[PDB]
Amino acid sequence: NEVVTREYTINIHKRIHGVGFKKRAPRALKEIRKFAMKEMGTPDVRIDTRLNKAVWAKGIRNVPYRIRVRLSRKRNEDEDSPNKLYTLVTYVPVTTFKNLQTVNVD
Amino acid sequence: KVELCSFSGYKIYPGHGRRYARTDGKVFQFLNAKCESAFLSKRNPRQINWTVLYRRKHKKGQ
Amino acid sequence: AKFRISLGLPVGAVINCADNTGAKNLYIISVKGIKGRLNRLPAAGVGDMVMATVKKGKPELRKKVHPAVVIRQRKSYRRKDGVFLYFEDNAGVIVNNKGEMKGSAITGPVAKECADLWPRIASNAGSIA
Amino acid sequence: GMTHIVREVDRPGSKVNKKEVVEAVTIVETPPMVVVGIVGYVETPRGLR
Amino acid sequence: SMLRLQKRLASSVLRCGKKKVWLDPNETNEIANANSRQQIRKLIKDGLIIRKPVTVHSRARC
RNA sequence: UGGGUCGGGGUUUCGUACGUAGCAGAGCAGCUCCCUCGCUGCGAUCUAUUGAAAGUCAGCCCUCGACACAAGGGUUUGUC
RNA sequence: GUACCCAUAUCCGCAGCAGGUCUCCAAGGUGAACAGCCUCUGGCAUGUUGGAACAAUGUAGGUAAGGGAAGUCGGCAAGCCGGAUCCGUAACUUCGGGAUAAGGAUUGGCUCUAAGGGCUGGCAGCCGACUUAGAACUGGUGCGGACCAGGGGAAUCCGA
Ligand SMILES: [Mg+2]
Ligand SMILES: [Mg+2]
Ligand SMILES: [Mg+2]
Ligand SMILES: [Mg+2]
Ligand SMILES: [Mg+2]
Ligand SMILES: [Mg+2]
Ligand SMILES: [Mg+2]
Ligand SMILES: [Mg+2]
Ligand SMILES: [Mg+2]
Ligand SMILES: [Mg+2]
Ligand SMILES: [Mg+2]
Ligand SMILES: [Mg+2]
Ligand SMILES: [Mg+2]
Ligand SMILES: [Mg+2]
Ligand SMILES: [Mg+2]
Ligand SMILES: [Mg+2]
Ligand SMILES: [Mg+2]
Ligand SMILES: [Mg+2]
Ligand SMILES: [Mg+2]
Repeated sequence: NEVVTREYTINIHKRIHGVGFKKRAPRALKEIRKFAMKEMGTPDVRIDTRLNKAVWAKGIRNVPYRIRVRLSRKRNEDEDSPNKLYTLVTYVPVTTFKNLQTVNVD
Repeated sequence: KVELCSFSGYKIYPGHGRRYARTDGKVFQFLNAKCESAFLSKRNPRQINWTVLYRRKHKKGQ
Repeated sequence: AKFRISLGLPVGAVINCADNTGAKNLYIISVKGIKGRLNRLPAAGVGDMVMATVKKGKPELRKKVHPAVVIRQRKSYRRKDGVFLYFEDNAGVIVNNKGEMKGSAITGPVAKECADLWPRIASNAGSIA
Repeated sequence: GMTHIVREVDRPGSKVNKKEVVEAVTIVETPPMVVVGIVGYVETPRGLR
Repeated sequence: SMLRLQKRLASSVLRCGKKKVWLDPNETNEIANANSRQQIRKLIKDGLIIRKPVTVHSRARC
């Protein structure tokens, strides 16, 4: 289960509660990176350009509250990193958010 | 003793809300600043939806 | 006795004169039975006697100092029962030094504090609270 | 926390007698305390020991 | 890896602005070998350097 | 009867979401079985769905619904 | 003589210095407008650095219940009105002004009605600009809904 991939619903409204207008989206992306660090555990985390667009879709001071993301921990195969494992974070679109829990996908 | 609000019609328990004594002599009870401002700015309780007067006029619950 | 109600009328307030003497407004110049603090305006509440002058009204009542009792205020003061209330405008009546009304009848409501402190003002019995 | 309360008063000779009042009232949770130790103190000319 | 010369030269070739020139990111090593306006024209005809359309300014609401 | 992240409730703030339907709508345009509220489309608002929708802890409350994690790490410290 | 900068980085100011330096071209929407605000052609990385937190003090910005100048040498600062349409405009005067004196009413949205033109033929037929006035309906009296933007009056002294 070292290469398993899961889906999560990160609450940005909780993590950017007190940052201020000009620093909401960068802090949100830093919080997504920290959430990946805490969930997967690999010090190397790469987020997708589609996820960046989904975060910056409403400007800087207006960040979507809940974001449904997908984390995939994959081996590096680059022989220049000590961890050799990196977490790719992608963004999946969803219309609703109620009754959505964290499940693993194949 | 629990009095009914003049604007919203809810029950004002002891220690809550305010009272307003007009120069004419009428004494109204306001539940909070929302209803206070709605009464001072001449808003219709029957036109405001969340009041009890609107529900009694439109037969919502009973 | 009288309790600590929210003082909302400092020195310099132009209140209405709710009586049939011939005075329109009263100008609060000081408060009876008060001790001041360095750079603190003597404030007045309800039922407390003050000294005042008539800025607009009868020429015979203008340009002279006379005692007055505040009967209505806009500053919401807490009743001992546990409710807050405030009137439409700041209004008071004129009296003598002993505490007797100068006019015959009063107009508008009268607060319970003033009505219980000064019996002669409640003797007119216009409207209580 | 704090919750106000309505209470009848007994003060005679006041404008509040036989009337209800609302007053601020604080609440503290005090579960039963378990006893563990016993300590003795002697009175020395320099204080307690 | 310095495409400043190519970005400046393709704009003058296409007779547009520097912001309207689009470079293929995967063929960066092939673009870097270009050093002439003829090479830039050849790459434009190929499809590695293209001209992006003008940003939409709708007049329907007007 | 470990903590954490989602989710579900409670509370709360604002005030009744988009869509749909209406023999509600100051009226307008097209058509004709010439039409006894004739049909169609447009038309600020209004009505039912609707005490609806939306946010609710990041310094709110409850959970044993679901996911992963955990005795994993570095430095230093004794009185014949 | 012909390159280049012509500038909050190629000039001067001891420098990649919020300073100074003469000219041409100049769009769309709102709006009277080259006002202010938002976009297109064209440029840019926020002006000699970034990460974490949001203590006091400070520099700019906005509100605050009741009183409204009672503070201060002083209404200093701040604050009120601020555009347009319709009525009404005082004392004085050199008769030109004062004057946007002062003081009042309206301002949104969607359907309408009426008026304001040109061209072809011996009174009829088509073509296109946005202006005004009135009325109906309607929104939780909100309507210059952002931006734009005269506080006023009574007098003294001086200087047309
Ligand atoms: Mg690398
Ligand atoms: Mg909405
Ligand atoms: Mg040249
Ligand atoms: Mg400079
Ligand atoms: Mg300059
Ligand atoms: Mg223009
Ligand atoms: Mg125009
Ligand atoms: Mg920078
Ligand atoms: Mg510079
Ligand atoms: Mg104030
Ligand atoms: Mg106020
Ligand atoms: Mg005033
Ligand atoms: Mg004064
Ligand atoms: Mg002085
Ligand atoms: Mg000033
Ligand atoms: Mg005069
Ligand atoms: Mg004048
Ligand atoms: Mg017409
Ligand atoms: Mg001069």
